[PDB]
Amino acid sequence: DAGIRTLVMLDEQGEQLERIEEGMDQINKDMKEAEKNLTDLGSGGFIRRVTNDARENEMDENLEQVSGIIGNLRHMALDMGNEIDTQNRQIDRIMEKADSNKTRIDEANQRATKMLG
Amino acid sequence: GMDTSGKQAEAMALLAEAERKVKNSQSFFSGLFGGSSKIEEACEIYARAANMFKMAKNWSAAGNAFCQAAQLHLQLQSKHDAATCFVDAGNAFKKADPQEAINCLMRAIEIYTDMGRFTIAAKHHISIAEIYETELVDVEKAIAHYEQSADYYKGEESNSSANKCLLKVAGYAAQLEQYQKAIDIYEQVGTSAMDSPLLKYSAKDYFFKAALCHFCIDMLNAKLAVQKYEELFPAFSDSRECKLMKKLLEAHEEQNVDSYTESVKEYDSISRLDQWLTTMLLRIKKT
Amino acid sequence: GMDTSGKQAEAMALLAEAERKVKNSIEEACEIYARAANMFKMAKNWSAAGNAFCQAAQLHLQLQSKHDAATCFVDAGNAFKKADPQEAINCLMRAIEIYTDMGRFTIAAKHHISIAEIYETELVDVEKAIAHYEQSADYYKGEESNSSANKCLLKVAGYAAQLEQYQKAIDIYEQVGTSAMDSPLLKYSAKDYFFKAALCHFCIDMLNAKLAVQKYEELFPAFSDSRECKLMKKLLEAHEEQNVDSYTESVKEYDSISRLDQWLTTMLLRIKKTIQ
Amino acid sequence: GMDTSGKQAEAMALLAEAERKVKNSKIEEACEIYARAANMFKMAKNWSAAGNAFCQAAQLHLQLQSKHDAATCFVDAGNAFKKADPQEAINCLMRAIEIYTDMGRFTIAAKHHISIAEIYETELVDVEKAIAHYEQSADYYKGEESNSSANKCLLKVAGYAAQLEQYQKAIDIYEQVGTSAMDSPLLKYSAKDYFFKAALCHFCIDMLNAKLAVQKYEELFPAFSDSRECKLMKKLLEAHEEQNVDSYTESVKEYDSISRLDQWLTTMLLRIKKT
Amino acid sequence: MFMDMAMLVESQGEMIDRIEYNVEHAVDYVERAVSDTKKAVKYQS
Amino acid sequence: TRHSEIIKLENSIRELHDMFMDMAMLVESQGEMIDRIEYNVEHAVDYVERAVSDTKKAVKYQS
Repeated sequence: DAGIRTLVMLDEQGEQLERIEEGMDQINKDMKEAEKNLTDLGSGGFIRRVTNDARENEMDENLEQVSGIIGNLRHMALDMGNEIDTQNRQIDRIMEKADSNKTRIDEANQRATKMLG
Repeated sequence: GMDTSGKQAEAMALLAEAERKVKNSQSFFSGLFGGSSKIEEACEIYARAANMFKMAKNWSAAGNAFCQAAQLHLQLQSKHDAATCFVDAGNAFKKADPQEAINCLMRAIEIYTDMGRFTIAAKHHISIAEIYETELVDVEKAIAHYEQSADYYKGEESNSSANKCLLKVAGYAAQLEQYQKAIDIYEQVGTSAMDSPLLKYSAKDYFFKAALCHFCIDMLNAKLAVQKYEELFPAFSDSRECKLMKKLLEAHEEQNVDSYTESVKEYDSISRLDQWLTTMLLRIKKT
Repeated sequence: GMDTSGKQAEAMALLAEAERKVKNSIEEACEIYARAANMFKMAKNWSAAGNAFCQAAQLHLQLQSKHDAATCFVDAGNAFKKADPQEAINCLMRAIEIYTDMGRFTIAAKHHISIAEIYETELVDVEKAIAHYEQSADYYKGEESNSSANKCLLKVAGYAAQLEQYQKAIDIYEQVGTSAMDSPLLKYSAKDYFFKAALCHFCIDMLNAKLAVQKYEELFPAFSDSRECKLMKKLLEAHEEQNVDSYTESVKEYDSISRLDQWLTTMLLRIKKTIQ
Repeated sequence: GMDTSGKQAEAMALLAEAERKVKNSKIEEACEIYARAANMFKMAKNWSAAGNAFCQAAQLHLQLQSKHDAATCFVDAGNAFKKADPQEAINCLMRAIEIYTDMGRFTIAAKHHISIAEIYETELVDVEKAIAHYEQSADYYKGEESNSSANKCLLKVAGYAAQLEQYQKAIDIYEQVGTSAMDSPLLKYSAKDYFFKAALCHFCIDMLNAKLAVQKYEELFPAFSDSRECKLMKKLLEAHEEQNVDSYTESVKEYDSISRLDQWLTTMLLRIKKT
Repeated sequence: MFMDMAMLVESQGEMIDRIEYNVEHAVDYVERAVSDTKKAVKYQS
Repeated sequence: TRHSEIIKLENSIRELHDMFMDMAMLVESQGEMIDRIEYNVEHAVDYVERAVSDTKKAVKYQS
């Protein structure tokens, strides 16, 4: 249950991450346009039967259950990785964009003071 | 605690300074027309007073100061920071009175949506729905706010986000003793998640919920519906859901109360059950 | 080698330039000092680098700037944190005050966490560290960040139980467990917290622990089903019978069943010390 | 494949147009058009010519008044040369790293240190300069409080030292990292694994000290007893008392039956076994 | 391990939501400033 | 049969734990990176807000 909840909420986070990436691209384009305009302004068994009693039987099945579930768990876990793995790259990318943004405005500010004097 | 008294005293002094500044601002405007600097400066003074009151743990004073700042700055025709101040006032009132927060957030939502800022409006609608649910038993207000926020998010092209609002609305409808709406929402969410590579695993559970809420309307139609689900997601057979549902149907076919109770107890023993499932089971047991 | 000496000489030249420029009597001096501090950091001179950062921050604050001045103060504090705890503490306090004035309460809470961490790990300090943790938890709660607040409250409860009485720990564990009862993800840990509460009472006296565990069992039946219920019942019986042999046997069996974190065993030993 | 020839011709024509324009206030346009020509060559997939055009564009940008974009162009030129004469790529990445460090952005400088070290060690056989680069990256990252990447670099250099028979540095790094992980609630479960590897390396110095080292690790980290790896290590240590090859061979085969041992782990296991 | 990861991922989610809110304010004010600059430049000419 | 299933389950759990530790380290790195990016963007937005306010007041004073 916890695995499933984590996977679904991570999917939601990934969609949000794509949305914010789009927003960051919009920010970059809008700020570039504004700066340009401003510049243009200027399995067989699991338990041996020590005793032939019912208590042994279910054990096997019980164990089997867990085994099978672990199989399922495998895919679950693997799936998670994939999602986060992709997200990793995205974050790195935005870094560079962000950098450029601030860099530009920096000199822009200087311009706003250089021409006035 | 000298800290609390000192913070309260300094906040009150700064608020009085703001009040006298706004008072003589009109005199200056009438006499010499200093400009709009006096109004903005009083706005920052009011914001600082609100922050200091919050640091003094007097939420009511902070909210009042935020309201005065909002009004004063809105008089300057600046609506964005006015709505920000209404949001601050609502946050302040949250601890003191949860009612003024409602109207403050309504005004903030109106201001935000005037400019098309639907994200903040939808988030405030969700917050107001949560406040209504926590405070008032009137689930209708929460439903209305949640569906409004979900519509806004759908208009915002935000996938997998309004789905949570739809799920919450379905849960509220099921709790409110109205089943068809909740069943429809549950089945829609499940079939949508079917095509989702990740949510498909969870999708099956949603079907069960629908079936569960479809079991209150009438027994047989639910059982039949299971086949419609069963063919749709054959792996649903591997899950314990099919066994549980069929066993409950078999037990209810002959009024076998003891078998029903034993199965419910064992299933809870495997893992703890939620209040929703317990209420559904109790209601079904009435028959 | 050559690198360190050359970078140190360049930093000295930058400081001399800034000093003479200010003597000529403003920001350009601030950037010169910042570059000199970066030069010192590149030279690995922890000393005279955080001081340069602090001087640059003060020079830039001279014209009422707070944002970048606060950032430079925080940089100086982090630089001196490894070299000199006191200077880092002063810088972090300055940053906390500036950001509280400006309203960046999250930054203030983060700096309080850093101060408490250095006080516990670097310095020998518990009371001030506990106060800083409490302040940071309150700030985060105000900023709708309850996870860190709960973590800090649990840490403070553990420390108080370790050195002080358990009443504070009792209250903290009880409130945290009650809050987590409805929480779907934190529900399972809630019982554990409830369990801890019982232990906190057992150290004080048997009757209080008995009443508390009975109240939890009545209120939260699930706690009964856990192995902790059986373990606590057995320990209660051992203490009531004034036969420390049974207490020791139960403790060894419980340790064998699952590993220990060295804290539960210590608390159980302390309880065994008061069994008489 | 006529597309490659068409792209090459178009890029050459663009470069000729850029040269005429610059030859004809004009510094900014000249630099921009040179950068566009370099990007066009890169699009044409002529790695050598694209890299040369981009590096001359970077030089002309330096002729223009700018530093941050100059550093970006230097790092981009290094990436372009990545698939060219490695010396120019390495030198341009050194220049970009120095510029970034001068600007105070140490994290990106250390990331570029890691990049240069990896590309150099994977391509060229010499390892010493790569280890030096990794150490420098770890120094910057730790100075900036970037624990994760600095620890990764420390682990990499420790592994290389162990491969190089300098087991002392590797064991020291592994021990310090593992005890630090013990201090932190997180990553402790994995840290013991490091100890295991370290423990193996420890035997390389001698035999009799292995018992003392495992005892010290056990008393330092009692839960390390539960590790099946410690059980395997002690079984092999006891088996080595006699000159028998069947014992440890069967032991390693059985353990491999569970998970496939790393190639370096198998190599060091064979090394310890033979002598 | 799963429980710890769950808590960490929830904390990351709240972090991301806060960053989204900050970016939303940033873009709102960026758009407002863009409109103001466009009006100013158009009218000044 | 016993050995096949036991070692199969051991391999499955070992691989699970390995990828989980890898993902936890990656998640910690991601958390540090996002904390940095949030700090950077907050500083950038504050700086641009201050710059635009300064420019607006300057132009109002001059016009």
